[PDB]
Amino acid sequence: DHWSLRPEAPPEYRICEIKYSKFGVDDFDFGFFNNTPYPGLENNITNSYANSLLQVMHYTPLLRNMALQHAATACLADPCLLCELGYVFDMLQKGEGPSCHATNMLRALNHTSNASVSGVLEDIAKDKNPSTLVKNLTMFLFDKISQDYKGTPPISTELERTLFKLNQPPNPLDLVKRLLETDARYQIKCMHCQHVSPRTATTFVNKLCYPAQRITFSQVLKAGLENEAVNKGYCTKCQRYQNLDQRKIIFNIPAVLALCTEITTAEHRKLWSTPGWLPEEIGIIVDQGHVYCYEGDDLKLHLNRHNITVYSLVGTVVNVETKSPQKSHLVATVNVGRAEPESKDQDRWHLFNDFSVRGISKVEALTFNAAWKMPVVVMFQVKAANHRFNMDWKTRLDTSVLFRDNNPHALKTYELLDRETEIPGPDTVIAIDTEFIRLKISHAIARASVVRGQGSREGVAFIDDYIHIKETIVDYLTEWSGITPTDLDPINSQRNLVSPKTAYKKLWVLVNLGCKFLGHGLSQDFRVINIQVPRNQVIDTSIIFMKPPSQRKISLAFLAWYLLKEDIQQNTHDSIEDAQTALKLYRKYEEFMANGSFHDVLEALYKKG
Ligand SMILES: [Zn+2]
Ligand SMILES: [Zn+2]
Repeated sequence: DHWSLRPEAPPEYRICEIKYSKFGVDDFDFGFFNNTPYPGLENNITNSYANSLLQVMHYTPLLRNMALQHAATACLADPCLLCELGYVFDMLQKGEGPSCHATNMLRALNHTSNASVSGVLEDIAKDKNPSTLVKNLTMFLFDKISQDYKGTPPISTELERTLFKLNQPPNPLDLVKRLLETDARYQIKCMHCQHVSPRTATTFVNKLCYPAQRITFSQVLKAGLENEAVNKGYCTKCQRYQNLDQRKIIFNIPAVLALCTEITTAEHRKLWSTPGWLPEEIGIIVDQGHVYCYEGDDLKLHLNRHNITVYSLVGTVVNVETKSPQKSHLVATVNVGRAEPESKDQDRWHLFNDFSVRGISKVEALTFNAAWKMPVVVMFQVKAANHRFNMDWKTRLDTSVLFRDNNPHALKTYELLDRETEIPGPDTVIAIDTEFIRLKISHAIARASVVRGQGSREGVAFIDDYIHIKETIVDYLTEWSGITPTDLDPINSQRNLVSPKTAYKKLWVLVNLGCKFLGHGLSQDFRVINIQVPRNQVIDTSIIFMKPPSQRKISLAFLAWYLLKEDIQQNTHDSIEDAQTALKLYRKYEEFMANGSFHDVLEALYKKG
C-alpha cells in the first residue's frame, strides 16, 4: 500500500549518492530526484546528518521567522549559527532549483564553542550514530540560537506579540524563553521535616519517557516533561541526610515543542510501530505544576468542555537503517502546509531524503517500521502559529554592513558605497566575480569582488573582500586566481581581509535588497558562495551569448577577445577585472539588441571551433 510497510527501506528511503565528473557537481542531474517546489539538501558535506533537522526546523514558522529576524540585523558575530540558520532558511524559500546545500553553516558549526564536546561533529563525537548526532545537535542548536537571538535586538517581534496577544512589544529575553524553553524548577522537599528548597531547571529540548497495553503518545509526552524522584540528600533544617522528594514543577511549555524519542529497546520500537500512534495534533494542559496531554477524540472532547494549548505536528527526523551493509542515515517527513497560507488541503506531507524530495500521504508520514524506520526527533508548534509569517526582516533589513569601513590600510582597490546617494535597490545592477582556493575537490571563496554596474562610477568596485579562511588550504591556485598566502595572512595582508560570514552578509543583503547580479557563469560562484539568487536577479553573460539549441557556453576570454578586442588572460585572473569585463560584454549586448545586429553577431560567434 505504501513504502513504510516494506520489510526493508525502499529506494525512496535509501542513501542518495552524488556522482562526480571533471565538470563537477554542476553536471549531476539533481532535477531527477526532485520534481517539487520544495528543494532538498545535498549530502556530500561533513556533518550532513543535519539536513533532516534543518528541513524540519525550516517548515516550523516560529523557527524560520526567529532566524530571519535575527539574520536581518547588523549582527557581525562569526561563527553565529542563528545567522547561518537564517541563510539556509532563506535559500530553502528562495531556491528555484531542485537542491540546496548548507556548507557554510556546517563549517561554522565546526568552529562554534563547545561543539567539539557536545557530540555534534561526526569526526570528533563519541557516538557517531546519525540519530545520536542529530539528538545532540537539536539540543545544541536550540541552546546556541537562544543566546544568539538575545545578543542583538531582532528586526521585529511583531509576529510573536500578535501570537501571544501582547499589548506592548516583548523583549528578546522573555520572548525566546517562551518560544523554546520549558519554564520549570525543581521542588526538593525533605520527607522528614517537610522543608522545601528550590533548584532551577533549564530545558530547551525534552525527552520522551516509556513505562515498564494501550500506551498513548500523550502519556509518553507527559511522562517525559514531568520528573518525580526520591534520593537521599542532606537537609539544612533537621541537620542530617534524609530522603528527599524532588518534583519538577512545570510553569510554562514552549511555543516550539522539540521532542527526542529516546528509542533504546525493542519494546520501544514495537510501541512506535503501532499504526496511528503518533498524532498530528495534541493539546497540553499546565495546571499546578503538572502537565496533561490529550489526543484524538479525547482531545476534541476536552476542547468542547480550559488551558488547552493545541499543538500541530510539523515534521519528524527519521532514522533509516539498511540491512546490508549495516548502517543508518536520516530523512525528514514534514508537513509543508504549516508554513503556507491555509487551504483546503491540510495534508501536504513530503519526504526529504537529502536532495531526493517526494510527496507522501499522511499515513506514510505517520507510519513507522520496527525493522528500519524509527523516529528520532519530533517537532510540534502551537497551532495558532500555523500559516503565520512576518516580512519586516526584509522590509526593514539592516544594510550597515555595506557602508561600514574597518580597513586599516589607506590603499584600497575599492570605493565603498555612499550611505546617502548609493543605496542599493531592485533597479540596481551589480557586477560580481570571485576567486577559489582548494581545501582538504572542495572549493572556498578566497576573494569576492562586487562592482558598480551603473552611475558615474560605473566599473568601480565597492566590495573587494579577501577571506580569512579558518580551514587548511591545500592549494591557493595562484596561477588560476592570483591569490597569494600573504593576501589571506591576517598579519601581512594589504587587503580588506574579513571573516567568511562578514563578506557573505554583504552579498546576502544585496540579494534581499533586490539587486541584479551580473557576471559570467555565476552558477559556479553562487554554489561556492553558498547562496541562492532568483532568476530575475541574475544577468549571466554565459547564458546570454548562447545559440539556443547548442547549450554550449562561450568563454569569458573569447567573448572579450571577439566583442571587445581585448586580451584578458595576460596577467593572472583578477576578480574586479573579470567583473568589469562581463559588464562591458553586457553593454555590448544591449547595443546589439538595440540596433538589431545581435542575431548576426550570435551567428558569427558560432562558425569555427
Ligand atoms: Zn547572528
Ligand atoms: Zn529536613
